[PDB]
Amino acid sequence: LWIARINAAARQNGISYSKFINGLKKASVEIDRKILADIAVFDKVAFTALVEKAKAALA
Amino acid sequence: SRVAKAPVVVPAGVDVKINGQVITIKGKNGELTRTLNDAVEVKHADNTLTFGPRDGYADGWAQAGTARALLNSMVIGVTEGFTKKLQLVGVGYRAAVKGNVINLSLGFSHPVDHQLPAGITAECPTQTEIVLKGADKQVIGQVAADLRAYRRPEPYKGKGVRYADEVVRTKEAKKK
Amino acid sequence: MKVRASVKKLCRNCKIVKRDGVIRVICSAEPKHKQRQG
Amino acid sequence: MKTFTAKPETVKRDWYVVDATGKTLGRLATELARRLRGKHKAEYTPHVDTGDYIIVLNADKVAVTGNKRTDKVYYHHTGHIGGIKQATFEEMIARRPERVIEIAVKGMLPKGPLGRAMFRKLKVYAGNEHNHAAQQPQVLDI
Amino acid sequence: MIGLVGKKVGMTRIFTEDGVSIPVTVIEVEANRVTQVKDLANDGYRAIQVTTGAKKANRVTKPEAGHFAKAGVEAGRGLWEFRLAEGEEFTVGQSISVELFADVKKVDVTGTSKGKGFAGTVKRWNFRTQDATHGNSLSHRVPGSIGQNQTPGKVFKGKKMAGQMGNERVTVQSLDVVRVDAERNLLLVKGAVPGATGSDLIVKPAVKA
RNA sequence: GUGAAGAGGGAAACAACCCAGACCGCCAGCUAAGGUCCCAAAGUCAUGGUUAAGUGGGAAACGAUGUGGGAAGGCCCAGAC
RNA sequence: CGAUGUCGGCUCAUCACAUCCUGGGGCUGAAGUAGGUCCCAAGGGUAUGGCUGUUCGCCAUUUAAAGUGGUACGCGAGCUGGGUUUAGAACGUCGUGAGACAGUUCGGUCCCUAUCUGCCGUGGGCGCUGGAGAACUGAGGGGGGCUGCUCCUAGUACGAGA
RNA sequence: UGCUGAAAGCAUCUAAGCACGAAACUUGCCCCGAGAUGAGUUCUCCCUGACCCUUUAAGGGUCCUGAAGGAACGUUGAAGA
Repeated sequence: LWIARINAAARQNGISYSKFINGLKKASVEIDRKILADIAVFDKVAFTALVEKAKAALA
Repeated sequence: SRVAKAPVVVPAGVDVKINGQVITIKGKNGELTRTLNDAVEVKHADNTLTFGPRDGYADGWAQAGTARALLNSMVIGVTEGFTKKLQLVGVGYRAAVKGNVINLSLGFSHPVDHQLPAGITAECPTQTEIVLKGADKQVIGQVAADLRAYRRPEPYKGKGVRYADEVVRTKEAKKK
Repeated sequence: MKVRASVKKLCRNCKIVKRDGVIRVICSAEPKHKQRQG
Repeated sequence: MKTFTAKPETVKRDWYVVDATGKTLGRLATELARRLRGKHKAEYTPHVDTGDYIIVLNADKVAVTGNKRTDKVYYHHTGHIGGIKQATFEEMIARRPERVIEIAVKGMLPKGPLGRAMFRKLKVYAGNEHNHAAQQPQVLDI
Repeated sequence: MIGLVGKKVGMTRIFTEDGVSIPVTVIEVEANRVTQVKDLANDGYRAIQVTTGAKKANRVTKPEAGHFAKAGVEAGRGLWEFRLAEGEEFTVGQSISVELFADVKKVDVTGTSKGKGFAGTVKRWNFRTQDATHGNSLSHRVPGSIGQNQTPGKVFKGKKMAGQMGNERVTVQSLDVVRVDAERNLLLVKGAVPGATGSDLIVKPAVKA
């Protein structure tokens, strides 16, 4: 159910959900879980600043 | 694929407009002959022309050898004209032509009439010849193919509408 | 003639071409040899 | 884990128009359906349909001409001895150019009471008439 | 070219020298008032409303009386509408009459058949009666077997049973104009037409060059 | 070996076939078979291989210069088909 | 097997196409008219009289045909009930015999208070939004669809001709 | 059945691009038909009143007396159970 606002926001920043979430897994030790991805509901820039970070961290 | 890799030469005294929309040509035997653009693009930066895929269209490279044929015929249709092939054969059957509207008498109560397309001229210079004039080799082929819609000549007498190019002959008292 | 799915070889005088997906065969000199599908 | 709620009395739809020129069937169907259900801007989703209106004013100009225009059957059952009515894509687009895309967009949508409320907002136009003089839809890329 | 309305006076045989005896139907044509013409924004086409009597001036309502005021309110016996295309000149200023048929020879009449709503399988659906003797149990008036067993699971659409008969529009096309009188407003046509004696007939000209 | 006495994930829907044998929970993680354009959660992923068609998406013997690859032979760039 | 009415007779459907007829025309030991054979096609069509339980069969006359198949080789909460398949009778046969019978006929029932899905006419709401009235659009559905006889072109095409 | 033509420098009803054809198929014909909730469209007719409460662009109540039109009622029908 939460995926509906997550994948639709990665797909608007030039990255797939499966690469976005694994970029946050390549970041090492830092917290990222699917229930904690709701920051976009209050402010969409808070998620944009995390997707641009995941893109940099993925490689 | 073979023929799109090779060039064609522009004949002397032929005039082209060939760098944008609508290709226009004139020469000894035809004036203001034009065609609209399609998936193939021609290079005019030398006195020899070459074909390739036009940008903004699909699959034009598989069409480039076909575009060459239609272009060569579009030069022939303004420099010398095309080969006459249509005939009507056997006694009691003959064509009628106004210039302008053409009719065949071939043993039917159908009209067997053609009003002609624009820019097409029709002639019937003998009891058995028919001729079609223009600058599109396909229109003078297809107007002949509407004239070849009835009375197909048989291998017992050979009487009806025919081309000067055949896969059948008459055979008398044949085997058996 | 018959409707056929075999073309093979039958007469050396036949002239063969593939037309509108099917093989067409016509024979000038030897009798009755013809095919319209193959 | 609740974070939001829908409000069907708030006004948000603003209309956008797409040009069918150069568009293929499966592209125009999937690119419109995702924007009509909403999966690109403001997602809530799956709950309600979050699109802002997205329409076509000239349905015929789709680029289906080199392959599979001589295809399809568009079978319909009337319940009489005449059987199921067949139409090829080249027949279907020629009588009602909106239907080949309205069937395809519906083929790209979910089913039941909410999936029907998406299709009620599809609002594809016919007749080549200017009727958007105040609707003023801005032209959108796909 | 539009249409006209009149009453079916009756039918009488006119006789001919070589046969046959030929029924001729007589139509008493009314001053078809031309109460309305449709024009501005009316779906890109034009159409006229005829009116076939004066009814009673005491019985009128304001939504009818204003809608007809452009020609005066009369609205009697039936209004009826006909499409105005290729008519050349405008119909308003004179009431239409059998002058519509002064050159025409063929017509089509929408007869409106007399009602027979009670119907039945023998009266409507042309079926027999079954076995008055030799033996038969409650199957004497039936359209046979209404559907085959088991596999269909349901009843078919378009079966020869039930419904109503008469009161159809029922056109007739194999007619001929025998006499016209523009002074009497009278029309005579060859053959029989649907609808009872004393009923109202709709007619339009039939032309082919 | 399983259904008999076996629940769960997969095979449209399916007992017995495929993944695995369930003490009971976790607004927790990680995989299997299977799957990621849409209906319906997830790559229209990276890179390589093959066909040219609605093949893929029912199907035989049989038949065709449909054709990529492999090893030789012949004609072959003072000149092939 | 706590119980799917069977054969034939009447009355009446729906889908296929492996086409009898109807439209199309190909190949041919097809000049022409035909015959023989081939496949695009199921939209329309596809009798009547006598004998029998009757299909199966036979016979006489009609026909653009006198097509084949699926649907429990379609229509018993359908009509009929002669056969098969009830109690009783009556003949032929086998057996010691009750019985039995690749032996056979006479008389022999056919039920139904229609709920639900369906079908066929017909009222009454809710709706397009301030209320009423008169009339008409066409997205879409249905109906319709074959054929006998004769005459002109013409004794034309093909062919001495027939 | 074909024109024009490339894959197959020939050839080829096809690939690009053009043209014809059956009792079929779709209209036209004839009748229905906006519940076509995707709830079409024109014309005509009519109505120009105030007050209170919570307090409010929401909701409820009170008085005044009402257009256009329908309904009621016959006499009965060529309209019906």
